[PDB]
Amino acid sequence: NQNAQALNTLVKQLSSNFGAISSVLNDILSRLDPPEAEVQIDRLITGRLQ
Amino acid sequence: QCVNLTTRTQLPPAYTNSSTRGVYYPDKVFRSSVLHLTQDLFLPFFSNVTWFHAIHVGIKRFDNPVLPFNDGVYFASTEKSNIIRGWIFGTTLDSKTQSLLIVNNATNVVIKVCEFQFCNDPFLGVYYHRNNSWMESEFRVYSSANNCTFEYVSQPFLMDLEGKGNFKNLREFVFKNIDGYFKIYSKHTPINLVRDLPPGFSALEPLVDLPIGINITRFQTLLALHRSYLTSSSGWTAGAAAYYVGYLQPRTFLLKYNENGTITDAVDCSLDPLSETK
Amino acid sequence: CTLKSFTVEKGIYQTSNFRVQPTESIVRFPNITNLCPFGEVFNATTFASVYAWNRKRISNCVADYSVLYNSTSFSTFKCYGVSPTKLNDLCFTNVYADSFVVRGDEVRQIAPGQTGKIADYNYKLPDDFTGCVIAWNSNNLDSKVGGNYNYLYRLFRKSNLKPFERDISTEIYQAGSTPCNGVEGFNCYFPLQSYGFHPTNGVGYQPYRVVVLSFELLNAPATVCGPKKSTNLIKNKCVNFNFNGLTGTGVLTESNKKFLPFQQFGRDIADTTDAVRDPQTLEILDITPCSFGGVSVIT
Amino acid sequence: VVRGDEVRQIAPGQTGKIADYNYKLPDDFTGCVIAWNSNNLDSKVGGNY
Ligand SMILES: CCCCC/C=C\C/C=C\CCCCCCCC(=O)O
Ligand SMILES: CCCCC/C=C\C/C=C\CCCCCCCC(=O)O
Ligand SMILES: *[C@@H]1O[C@H](CO)[C@@H](O)[C@H](O)[C@H]1NC(C)=O
Ligand SMILES: *[C@@H]1O[C@H](CO)[C@@H](O)[C@H](O)[C@H]1NC(C)=O
Ligand SMILES: *[C@@H]1O[C@H](CO)[C@@H](O)[C@H](O)[C@H]1NC(C)=O
Ligand SMILES: *[C@@H]1O[C@H](CO)[C@@H](O)[C@H](O)[C@H]1NC(C)=O
Ligand SMILES: *[C@@H]1O[C@H](CO)[C@@H](O)[C@H](O)[C@H]1NC(C)=O
Ligand SMILES: *[C@@H]1O[C@H](CO)[C@@H](O)[C@H](O)[C@H]1NC(C)=O
Ligand SMILES: *[C@@H]1O[C@H](CO)[C@@H](O)[C@H](O)[C@H]1NC(C)=O
Ligand SMILES: *[C@@H]1O[C@H](CO)[C@@H](O)[C@H](O)[C@H]1NC(C)=O
Ligand SMILES: *[C@@H]1O[C@H](CO)[C@@H](O)[C@H](O)[C@H]1NC(C)=O
Ligand SMILES: *[C@@H]1O[C@H](CO)[C@@H](O)[C@H](O)[C@H]1NC(C)=O
Ligand SMILES: *[C@@H]1O[C@H](CO)[C@@H](O)[C@H](O)[C@H]1NC(C)=O
Repeated sequence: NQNAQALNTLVKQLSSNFGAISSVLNDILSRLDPPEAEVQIDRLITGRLQ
Repeated sequence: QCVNLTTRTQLPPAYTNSSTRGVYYPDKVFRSSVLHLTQDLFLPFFSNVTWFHAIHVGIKRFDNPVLPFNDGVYFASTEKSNIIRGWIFGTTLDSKTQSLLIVNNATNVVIKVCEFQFCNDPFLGVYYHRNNSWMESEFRVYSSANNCTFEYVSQPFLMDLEGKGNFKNLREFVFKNIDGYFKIYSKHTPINLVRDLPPGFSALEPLVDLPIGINITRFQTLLALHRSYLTSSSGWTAGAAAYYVGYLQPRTFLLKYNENGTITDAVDCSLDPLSETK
Repeated sequence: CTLKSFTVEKGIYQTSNFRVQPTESIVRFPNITNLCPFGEVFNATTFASVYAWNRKRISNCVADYSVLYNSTSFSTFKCYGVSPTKLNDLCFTNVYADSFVVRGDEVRQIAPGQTGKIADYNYKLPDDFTGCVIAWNSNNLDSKVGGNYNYLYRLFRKSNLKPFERDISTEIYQAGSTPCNGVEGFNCYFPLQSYGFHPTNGVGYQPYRVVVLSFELLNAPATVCGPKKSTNLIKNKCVNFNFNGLTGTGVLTESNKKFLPFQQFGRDIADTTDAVRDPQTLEILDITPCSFGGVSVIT
Repeated sequence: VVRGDEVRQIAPGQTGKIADYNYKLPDDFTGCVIAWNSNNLDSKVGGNY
């Protein structure tokens, strides 16, 4: 149960935006130009790496 | 043209608790089989709710006062004769400012924003001709017209007017006025309870979002009275009607989404310790 | 490459998960043909005063502004929630158009988080704003030799204005503590003042026409869409789809679930769009990633 | 040489006729943009075309 819960919560962590405008990459890329969207992409990358 | 009605009995109203009412969809995104936690304006569980009623006899009364409007209210009307017609919203309702009027005459719902000049007792009449048929005369809610920036009238329809032993409609509404918009949520659940509020769970779906762009602090309700031959005091008897008013507060809820994609259960995060740990 | 070396010893060496290349791409937009009425809103002969701004709903449009490049030149065009370059590959939901007339140097106050008479007593924008603000000089049309006095603005109020609010009350403003009682006395002032426009005024006093558009981008079904041609739907293979501006990559398939009338697409626990509703055909489709399964190299 | 109010379009990530059909700057740009009025030199009474 501990292993299953750890994997489940790791999957669930993907639904939180680490200060970005949205929690998914597709919406950010569709709404913003590359040079501006790179900031939000970096924020999400850092959060998921942590 | 409107005249204040006389001969109404005086007594303070009663109080009731809405068990699990006032839950509505937070947005327009489909979800299923998930436990979504969101925070918004909501009606707290087991909150005090004033109970007004319109009934005939020395107990004849209408009870359509100017209730305050505090950052969104919860309205639930139950009846069987379509007595409840609509509401009016505004600050002072004395033609100095703009006010929103929502009402269906008998054949089409009318929404207007204008500098209306209301009177103290707004109502709509219904006439019961005995030889043959209810005509619904006496449209005297307000007294003057003005610039009337906003305007919307639906397509003509028809509806019954008598419908008279237990209530059968239980029509609920939710009003919110945020950032210049007037969101409205509605639901229609048939019931058969006699003279109370049926406890249960109901999820409300959005209906309309009007860009009214005005300031609202107070509101009323329009009632329809029917007189045929009973003698200002011309026998304005009311068949049967009651409605309940609650006030929204900023709370946190734990909505549950069904397999189909419907909200079936909610949990308050501030009701009691058990719900807090839930 | 994974080991970052040119020598590999024995082992199992679980490498990166395999992927599938999405060789094709589709675009799916609703059936909108008639162009948007740019002439009605931009080329209007008359414009309302700033305090009583006029709001107009726009729907069933093809938001192609390429026809405007020869008509009008805009001195200010700022977008907040969406990049200007990506304005052609999107579908908008609930656009609205607001228009009024202000002075030459008060255009800077039409922006979120700004102060001034315009941003306090006439027209306030929300802090969280998505849309664009367009203004252009109109000295040729809104000025006369004798002075144009048709435009009025509010000068006094008892409090600030909430976002997207209107107030047309003309009650006498009281500046002191003595009651005014309707009489325009010493401390009593008319709340709204008049503008003075002349053809020979300075550039900071020439009239400026302002058009503001507010919309929601992804949520809810959309009605105003840009100029992108729609292609045939492709099923059961990897494609760079584009459903009303939502660009991704996946494999489409039939879905048993049905959406409510006011819903467009759904999200899973990961908050990603797994199911969408096609705009051309009222159908439900499911999106799944093209890569699934691990691969390891024994050597 | 451009119109007076079109100097705003000379910037990365900008739209308009100048930044679509005439002259476009890259998204990753390093440098400076300089503009100044030249009405005294580039205008004539009969119209400069
Ligand atoms: C004489 C000032 C002494 C210093 C006072 C200190 C702080 C107050 C700050 C700003 C007030 C002056 C600027 C007013 C801007 C109004 C803008 C407008 O009208 O469009
Ligand atoms: C009447 C518009 C209704 C809303 C349409 C929705 C989205 C389209 C967005 C913007 C179009 C108007 C601005 C055009 C800018 C051109 C700039 C230039 O020429 O320098
Ligand atoms: C109703 O009452 C108000 C205040 O009591 C009064 O001003 C008004 O004139 C009354 N209505 C009529 C028709 O006289
Ligand atoms: C709330 O309801 C209770 C029970 O009916 C009552 O005793 C109390 O006075 C009510 N409070 C208010 C503010 O109405
Ligand atoms: C509110 O009313 C309901 C139904 O009558 C009841 O179950 C509940 O205990 C009441 N709550 C309070 C605090 O009186
Ligand atoms: C209600 O208003 C509509 C127009 O908005 C009108 O046609 C209708 O006649 C009115 N109702 C009655 C009973 O006259
Ligand atoms: C019913 O009769 C009255 C009186 O003759 C008449 O005014 C009314 O129009 C009639 N209504 C119908 C539905 O026949
Ligand atoms: C509303 O109408 C009055 C005339 O009754 C007029 O003086 C005023 O300017 C109008 N205001 C608007 C916003 O239309
Ligand atoms: C909800 O899901 C059940 C599961 O099969 C289904 O039988 C039912 O019809 C669904 N509800 C509606 C309103 O279709
Ligand atoms: C939309 O257009 C497509 C192609 O022109 C057509 O196949 C489809 O039937 C249209 N949709 C409707 C609702 O007419
Ligand atoms: C558009 O505006 C220009 C100048 O403002 C005018 O010359 C032209 O006639 C207008 N066209 C239409 C269709 O209104
Ligand atoms: C563009 O505008 C100029 C104004 O001088 C006019 O002569 C020309 O015909 C226009 N062309 C188009 C395609 O609108
Ligand atoms: C809305 O109206 C009330 C009147 O009850 C007033 O006190 C309040 O200041 C108004 N709102 C704003 C933002 O001025």
